[PDB]
Amino acid sequence: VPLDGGRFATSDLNDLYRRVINRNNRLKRLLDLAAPDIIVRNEKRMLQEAVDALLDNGRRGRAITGSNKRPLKSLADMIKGGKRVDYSGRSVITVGPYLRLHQCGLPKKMALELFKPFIYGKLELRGLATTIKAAKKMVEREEAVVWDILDEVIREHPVLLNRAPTLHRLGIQAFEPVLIEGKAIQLHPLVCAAYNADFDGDQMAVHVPLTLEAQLEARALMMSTNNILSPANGEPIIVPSQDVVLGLYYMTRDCVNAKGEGMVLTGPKEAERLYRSGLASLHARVKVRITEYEKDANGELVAKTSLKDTTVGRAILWMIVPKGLPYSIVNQALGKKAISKMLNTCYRILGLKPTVIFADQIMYTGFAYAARSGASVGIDDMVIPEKKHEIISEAEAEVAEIQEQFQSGLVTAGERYNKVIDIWAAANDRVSKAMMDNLQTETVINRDGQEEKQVSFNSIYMMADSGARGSAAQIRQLAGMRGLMAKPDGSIIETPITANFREGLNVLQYFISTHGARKGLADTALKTANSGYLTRRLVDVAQDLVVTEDDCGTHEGIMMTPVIEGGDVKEPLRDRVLGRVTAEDVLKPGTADILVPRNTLLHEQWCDLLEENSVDAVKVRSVVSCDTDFGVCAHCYGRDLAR
Amino acid sequence: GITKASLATESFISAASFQETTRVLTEAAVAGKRDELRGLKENVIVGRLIPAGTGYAYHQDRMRRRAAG
Amino acid sequence: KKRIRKDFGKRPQVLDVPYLLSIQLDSFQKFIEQDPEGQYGLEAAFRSVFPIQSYSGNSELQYVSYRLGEPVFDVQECQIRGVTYSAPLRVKLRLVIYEREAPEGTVKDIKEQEVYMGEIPLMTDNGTFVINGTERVIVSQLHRSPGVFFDSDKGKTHSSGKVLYNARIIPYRGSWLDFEFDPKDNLFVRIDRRRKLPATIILRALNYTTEQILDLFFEKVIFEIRDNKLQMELVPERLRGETASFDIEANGKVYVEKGRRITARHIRQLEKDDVKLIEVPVEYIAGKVVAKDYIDESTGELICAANMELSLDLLAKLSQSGHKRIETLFTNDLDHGPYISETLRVDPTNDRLSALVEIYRMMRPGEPPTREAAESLFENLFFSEDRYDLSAVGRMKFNRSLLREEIEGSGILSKDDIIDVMKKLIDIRNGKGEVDDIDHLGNRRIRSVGEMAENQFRVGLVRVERAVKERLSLGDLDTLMPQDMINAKPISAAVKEFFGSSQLSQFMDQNNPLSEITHKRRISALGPGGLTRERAGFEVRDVHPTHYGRVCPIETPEGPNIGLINSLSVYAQTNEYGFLETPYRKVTDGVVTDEIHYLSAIEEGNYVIAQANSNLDEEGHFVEDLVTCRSKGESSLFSRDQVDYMDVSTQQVVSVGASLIPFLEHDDANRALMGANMQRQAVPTLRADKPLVGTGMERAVAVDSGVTAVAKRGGVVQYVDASRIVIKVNEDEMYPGEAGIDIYNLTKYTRSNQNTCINQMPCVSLGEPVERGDVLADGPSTDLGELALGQNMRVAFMPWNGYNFEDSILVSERVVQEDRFTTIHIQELACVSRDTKLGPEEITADIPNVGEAALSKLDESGIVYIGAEVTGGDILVGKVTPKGETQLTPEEKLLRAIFGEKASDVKDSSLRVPNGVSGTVIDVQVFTRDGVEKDKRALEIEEMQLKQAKKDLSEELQILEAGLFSRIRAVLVAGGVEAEKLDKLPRDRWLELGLTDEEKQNQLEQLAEQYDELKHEFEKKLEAKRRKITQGDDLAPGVLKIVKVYLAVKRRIQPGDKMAGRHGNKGVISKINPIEDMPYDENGTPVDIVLNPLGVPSRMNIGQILETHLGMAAKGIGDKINAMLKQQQEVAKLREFIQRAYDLGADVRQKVDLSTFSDEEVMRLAENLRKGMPIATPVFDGAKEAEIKELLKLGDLPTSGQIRLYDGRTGEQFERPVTVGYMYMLKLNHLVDDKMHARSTGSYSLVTQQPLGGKAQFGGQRFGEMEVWALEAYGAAYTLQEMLTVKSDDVNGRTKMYKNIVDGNHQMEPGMPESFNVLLKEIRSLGINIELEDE
Repeated sequence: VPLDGGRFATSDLNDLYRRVINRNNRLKRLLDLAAPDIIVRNEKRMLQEAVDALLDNGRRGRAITGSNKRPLKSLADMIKGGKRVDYSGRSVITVGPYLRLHQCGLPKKMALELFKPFIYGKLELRGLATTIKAAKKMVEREEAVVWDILDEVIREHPVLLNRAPTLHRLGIQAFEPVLIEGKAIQLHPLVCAAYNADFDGDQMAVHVPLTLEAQLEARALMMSTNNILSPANGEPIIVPSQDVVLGLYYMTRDCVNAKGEGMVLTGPKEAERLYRSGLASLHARVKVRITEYEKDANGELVAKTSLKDTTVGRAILWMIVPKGLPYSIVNQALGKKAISKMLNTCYRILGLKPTVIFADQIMYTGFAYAARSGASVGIDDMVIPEKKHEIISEAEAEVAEIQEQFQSGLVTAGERYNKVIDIWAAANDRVSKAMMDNLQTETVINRDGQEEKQVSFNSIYMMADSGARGSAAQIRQLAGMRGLMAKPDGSIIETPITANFREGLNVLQYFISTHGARKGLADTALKTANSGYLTRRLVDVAQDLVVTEDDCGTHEGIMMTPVIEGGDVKEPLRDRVLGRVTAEDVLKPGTADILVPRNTLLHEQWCDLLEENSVDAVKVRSVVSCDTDFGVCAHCYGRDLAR
Repeated sequence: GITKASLATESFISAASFQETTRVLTEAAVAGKRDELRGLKENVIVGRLIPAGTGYAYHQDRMRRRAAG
Repeated sequence: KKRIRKDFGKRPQVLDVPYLLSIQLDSFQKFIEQDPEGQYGLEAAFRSVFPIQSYSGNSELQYVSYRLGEPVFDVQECQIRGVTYSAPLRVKLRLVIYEREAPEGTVKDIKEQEVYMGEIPLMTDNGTFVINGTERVIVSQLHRSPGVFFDSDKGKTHSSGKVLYNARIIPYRGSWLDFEFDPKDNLFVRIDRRRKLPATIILRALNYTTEQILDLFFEKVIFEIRDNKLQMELVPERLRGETASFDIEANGKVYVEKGRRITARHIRQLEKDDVKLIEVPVEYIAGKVVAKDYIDESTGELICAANMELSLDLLAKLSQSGHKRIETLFTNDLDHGPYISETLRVDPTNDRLSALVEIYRMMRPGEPPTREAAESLFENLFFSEDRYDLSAVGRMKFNRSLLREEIEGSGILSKDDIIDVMKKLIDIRNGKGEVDDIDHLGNRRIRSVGEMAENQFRVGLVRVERAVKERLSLGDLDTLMPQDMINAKPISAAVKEFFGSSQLSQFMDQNNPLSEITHKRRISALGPGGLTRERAGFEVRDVHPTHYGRVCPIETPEGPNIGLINSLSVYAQTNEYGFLETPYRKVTDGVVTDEIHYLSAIEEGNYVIAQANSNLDEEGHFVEDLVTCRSKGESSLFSRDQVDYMDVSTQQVVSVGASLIPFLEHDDANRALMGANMQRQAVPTLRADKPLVGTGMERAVAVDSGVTAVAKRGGVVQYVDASRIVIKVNEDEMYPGEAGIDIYNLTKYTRSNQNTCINQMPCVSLGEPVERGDVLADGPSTDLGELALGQNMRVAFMPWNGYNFEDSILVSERVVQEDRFTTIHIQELACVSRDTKLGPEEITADIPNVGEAALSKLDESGIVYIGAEVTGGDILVGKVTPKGETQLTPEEKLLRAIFGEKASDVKDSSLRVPNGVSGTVIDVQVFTRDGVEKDKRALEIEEMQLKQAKKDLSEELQILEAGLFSRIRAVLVAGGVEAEKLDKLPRDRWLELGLTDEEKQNQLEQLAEQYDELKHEFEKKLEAKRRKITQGDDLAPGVLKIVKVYLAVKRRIQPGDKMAGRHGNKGVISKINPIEDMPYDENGTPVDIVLNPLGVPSRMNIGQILETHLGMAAKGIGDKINAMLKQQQEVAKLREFIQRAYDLGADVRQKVDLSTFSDEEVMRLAENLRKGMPIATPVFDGAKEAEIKELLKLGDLPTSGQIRLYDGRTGEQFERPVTVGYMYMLKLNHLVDDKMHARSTGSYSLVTQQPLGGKAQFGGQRFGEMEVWALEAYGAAYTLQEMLTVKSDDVNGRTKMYKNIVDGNHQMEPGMPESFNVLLKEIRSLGINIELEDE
């Protein structure tokens, strides 16, 4: 084909075919005129070289030609070793607090360009545009009423969002298209954790389900409401993140006194008291009438009114909780790990619709309460310990005595660095423990008569004790001190970073810390690609089998027990057997109890605790065994999915 | 191993994707093999309904339909 | 001359920061003028020789001088038209046919004229090689240093684990020469990285026998056969660590008998007695290896050859022959291994002919090894200047490795040098010396721009050498024709392919001034002759100890190229030999002197460095007895008098990008690496204000680069304007009195490489005195000397209802309304008139199927008017391409027949502005073809360019005439003072009438010569510009004219743009947010931005909090100054407040106050301080937390950072006191608009029918394998089936489904994709056959 202003663009196969045709034509002419043995045989070898080069160059020499130094692309090279698709796009991500779980903010211009054919068909069907060309002219010059038609087109038509690094099945998720005045794609904060997405300039791609079955597949399977629980583990994938959990943590935290008292009320009426001032928020152990609701044996709902000693925030947050559940005790704890556990228990007890609405209510209440709290990060938040200089001087004195001992023989000078590193590591633990103990408790308050203690409301401590991106090591590095820094050779340095991020940092220690940052970024780059490399081999081997033949027989299987490191370490884990089909009535201290092929339910797994700690061994059907031919038994597999 | 298990396969087109295409296609050309498509990876490259999820019943109906001859 | 200070930091300046773009400028400056280094040294292979195959005796070309001699089109004109900043390379030759002595040609000599040997590109004023309009920037190379070095290769090489050392000689321009060991202790050699062969073969190739090779490495041991017995020359030191196999006795005393081992005490006993003669058995001599050959003198029969193992039978024959001196090798299993003997044992070649033939077969495997070919190939390996070279540097580095005295030598390697390298490698193998380090800076030179250009020219000269030698050898005519012999294509293509095509010559990332400076100071380890990517490894990329001072640890980027590309340090500088040096204060045992010395990588390790953190006395000695110090590659301690050197400054380490960060010490190294990358991408905002919380180094960074126009000669400002600036020199002009003046043009409203609005604006006012080296006219992203990447924003750390989620930024409406982050772009749309076989495409206003909108924007000719407002859809340049035939379907013919035909034989291809974007047309242009009908608009624009340039040159001459007449009148009024009688004369009368004798009349003669020179120069410059303006304008090899349209657009801070801070605080703008519903205090002042506090605690970037808190103190004094300025003067000369503000920084050190100065002068500096007080917290020795708490006072603020804020919507106060301050944010690149695509249906590729665009629509999004795994996991078969076939690459399926989608049916009606069907045809094309059966 001719390019721009002459200069044709031909393939390498044309040169290979021309060379083979020229050599074969000369060989045909040679077998006609005078036939020399050397000339005819050499031309036959040249024809073999041309035919071999045309089929697959590759190995022997590689026939160059055609000006360029690189080899010609043969037929074998063309098929030896990323599918672009229409009706798609991409844009920069953004937070969208007001949106629901099954919703995503699509741009007005992007959604108009995406649904072009649907807008043209819907326009011509109703009226307005006389033909398809008129709808194209009407859509090109955006004339107000076309936007109203675009609202009808994307009413119940799911759009499939997608991130770059698609690790799991949750990378691609569908949502109902909401029109937003802007050039950036909004997204729900709850589902951001599933994609591993942050708002640091990351962009996501959108895809429109054209077919009717494709739209049903996006709604039934690929929708965000359906994907509640994770595929890998049974716990909730779309649990409350940093901002929501910090607000729910602020909604708990029972502070004594300070506009407190035991002013009684009845649930919802406490919301009027909170907005109208007078009483504080997380004040005292205030009593209130809690209308609980529970069920057992025959289902239904059974009321249970009672006066429980909660807080004002726990009383207000109790309205967000559903019809079922234990009630009170969920809100009475806190917001850190049990926030996810409350959503998991609500999903198991109630269902999909109740848990989805509760997740949206918890996200909205968490964001609103976090805004009202106003948790900041000042300079005085990270309070340094008074015994940091004393502990550093004492550790340096011990290291100086060890070095003084090594100067006059006595101890082993070959392994003195290991013992000196233990002294510095012990000093780092002392600084971390002293900083943690001071920053955790602290405070004074005024409980009626004045003189008490509870817990420090110091922002970073509140962030650290409620998920919210705040570990013990990061807080120790800020206020306390950075521990044993790694060197380029592999060994650890004998003089750790005594200073911290709050205080000033020297040029020597910062230069040493640069090796850890450089090695951390380099290792993260290698491990990220290496994980996908391992996943490609795992997917290539595994992606043939599927669950088929309904449910075959076969009793035998792996005897499931708790992963015991308790032989000489104290470590138990009895949460493996859950949603797994039983092999056959697996005994009981007496008789009966367990069924043949009864799947161990979430509530039925709790019933295993009723049989005491003696019963810690149950035979269960697994995917390793099973008498299926070319697939897997549905009973033998289990259940563990979003559903 | 995972690589050793993934190397062996029924369908030649599925083996041609991941592994060395020159060796797999040349060996599958010598002995007259034929991919009666039950696999997921081989069916995807052809551009048809995958034998899993929303498919499956279509593949099972077609599999039972190919019992006559 | 400055009306703004700001002060902080404790430590003294001592040594000021040098030129930032010194390495880029000085490297290219070397390759031009000097002898035996740059341009002249580049022609080292064509200085003496170029002998034409021994024809006409010998003969030669011989280079003699060169010179460039000015430019051609200049830099400004080279930006407009597609042409590089070129300069013609003339070079005078001298063809001679002089032999040695008699016969053949007899001494002709021409002294021929200079020939055009291609054209090398010249560097601009601020380091930039302009190529085809683009800016470009040649980055420095950090390759491996030439010479020699012993590699480690330690650990598990081939199981077990046992060292396996190896030597390797790296040449500058030649073949490699490796020398490695094996598991069996055999010495191999690798010629140019090839198959391994015995190391003794190279010794044989250099004319050395087996006996001569044995005497080079190992020490000989002579045995004597006398009195019917076997003696031996015993050496006491040689018996260390060896078992005695026989009775070692001497002088009637048994020292060590036969059985047990020999200790060090027995060596002392033997050495004391002076034993050098003892008897030995036959079995002991059998174990040794014989050195030389030993023929029997009786019979003439050879009793064993060289390097053969002895025996009981062999020794009996040698004794029977009658030889008195049996030469043999000693050796041991510790410090002297028999490696050369083992290498000789596995060596096929026994002589020089077999060795050269074997080396010839190994190097060039094919043709039969001859006498001449085998010798010449080995001769052109490491013994010839043309085919081998270590340069002047590598030979010096090779001498240091071998422990030599002198540092000078030849380029090619000698016979002694190879043996010395093998001897040192053998010593390193045993236990003498240690291995080298590749990661260390001592073995890593900095190959800049000057070396690579000369190296490419050396390759280009080598290409022309074969052509010149062959032509001169074959031809033997009397005529010279030397200019026609050497072609220009070979030399020009060699230079052009390197300058604007090969790697390292990347595009100049000129988003801001810091980006240009950082790009010029970059240093990559990969490229031509170095590392790559697949190799690299963990080593090299990691930050070595020698990097401290030379390069920045933090400045290196993320991803694939992390560690390979390192930025140069602030105080660093390139050495003479090639290494990277670094400054250090000289301490003469106690007292620290003022002198500075540049220490190398190897030189720095010897001396004792000392950190700048340790405080000193009043003047001289240190404070503490023991302080921190670096020595021997470790951070140990030392005495007071032990320290030899000291650190020059606190910011000796780290790059310019890392130095720009305010609280760099408080931030983590991982976040600081991101924060360095966050800068540079900061786009130039509209009206860039100066940053409050600064470093101080930003003042130098803007003035270092060529963005801001610095004053060349200091004086007084005469005429200030937006168009230009003219300053009278006044104080000390040139040598000759040839007028004062100093015209600064200053470019304005020009497009950058990243589509950024590069402009210049006059900071200094009219009639203002200015010294030399100061900012007269500012540039993009700057504020009167001080650099400014963005604008200061009133930040607030708190949650805001899920708006600020995972590092999301919540902006205000006041920021968008004020136009703080409003970015001005400048796009350039082209419109090329092509020429097809049917006909030529003409640019005209009569475009088919167009209404009244055509003539509204476009003119009569069919081009858009300068300053017209365009949108996504409007036509910029009207154009139509000829295309008849058509055919026309029956319905279309009837449809046209109903509403008038007008079916012309012409299509449409007008240059329309892309759908989405919109802006105003700034400047049009038209590059017409040489020999074509010029347009009406083209002639109008050319007339405007000619009139404007002529008026500019005329006004430029008038500006010089005003200064020259004033200079002449000033000189004329000292001796012959006309006074009031003067100033009423014409022009010609003013030139006449001079002064008396002495220094007066003589100076006026040169003034008249300079005046006449300016008169002649005006016509020459006008004629040159007139010829260049109305030129041919020869475009590319396509056809016809082309039209460029520079249209500028102004984008606001839309929701989605990537905006970030200075300490790796990445962000994206969420929502707009009105000023009515924003966070406010007790006063009316609201918040500009609201950031999430959760991000600050996760990643250790606590310096961002210090920047916010200190920014409130910076803003606090500005509010106090604004309070004083408002409501009249009030105080009037309130210098005590400003003096107290500058002084009160914990009363530490380094500050200046208003002691001198006067009223009005202080008001200038006070007016600039109204917006903010400004601070300069350095980096390592920055402002402490106590000083910031002190700065919180004075201007009246809470000594903490916290402050209670109302909601705005509700109006109630927040529970906890939020942290409010002034963070210096900046709007980064990428942004929205560009990062936003959508496509329903568009074009498709010819090879495979898959979605692609760029011309009208965008290309479709790629699914890939990762997406298909997720689709398979969920079980969406219909979604995967539609995405694979119909949506992607189905020819009939896409059109059928699109028709179904328009009708409202949906469905699918899929089929077999073209990607699969092409694979069926590709497989069927080969011998194999694939067929799809039915059932």
